[PDB]
Amino acid sequence: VNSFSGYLKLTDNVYIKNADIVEEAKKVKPTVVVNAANVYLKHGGGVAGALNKATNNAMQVESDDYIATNGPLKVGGSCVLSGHNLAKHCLHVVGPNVNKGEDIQLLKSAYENFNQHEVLLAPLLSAGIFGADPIHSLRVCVDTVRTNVYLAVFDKNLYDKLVSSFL
Ligand SMILES: OC[C@H](CC1CC1)Nc1ncnc2[nH]ccc12
Ligand SMILES: [Cl-]
Repeated sequence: VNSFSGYLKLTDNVYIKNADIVEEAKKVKPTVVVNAANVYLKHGGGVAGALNKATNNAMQVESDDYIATNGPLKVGGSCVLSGHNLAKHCLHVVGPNVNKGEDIQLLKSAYENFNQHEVLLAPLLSAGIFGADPIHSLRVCVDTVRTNVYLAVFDKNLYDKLVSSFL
């Protein structure tokens, strides 16, 4: 039993809700919140900009030190950093950005990072400003993630389409 509330159950392990991931994280304080990161951990917009803003830029400060030490992530890769005031940990995961021409096949590799964590609050990877089809992202999530994932989402209209079209 966990403290996630109001989610629709899609499969044994995947749950979904129309919600603002910032507000969800602040309420639940999950062990792991997933950020929709880029390889430079530059948290400008979308989920990343919103999460970073909620940390008063502490996420960006920590991220800049991470990059200075380790260099950029790989598309499809991830790193674990602090969750600041939002969660114990933040798993920064880089899905392919279609608006940069990146290979959508890398979306499965991106979701594989979730399997290293028993429970996660997460957005749909590569959706929103990353330019992928969210119906596809949800399908890849369900077919790749085996741990317990709580998908937040932001767009109410999009949520209804994802539910009604789910196979
Ligand atoms: O595919 C991720 C999704 C995509 C379209 C809704 C823009 N973005 C978000 N999902 C959940 N919470 C969020 N908070 C801020 C942004 C955000
Ligand atoms: Cl977005």
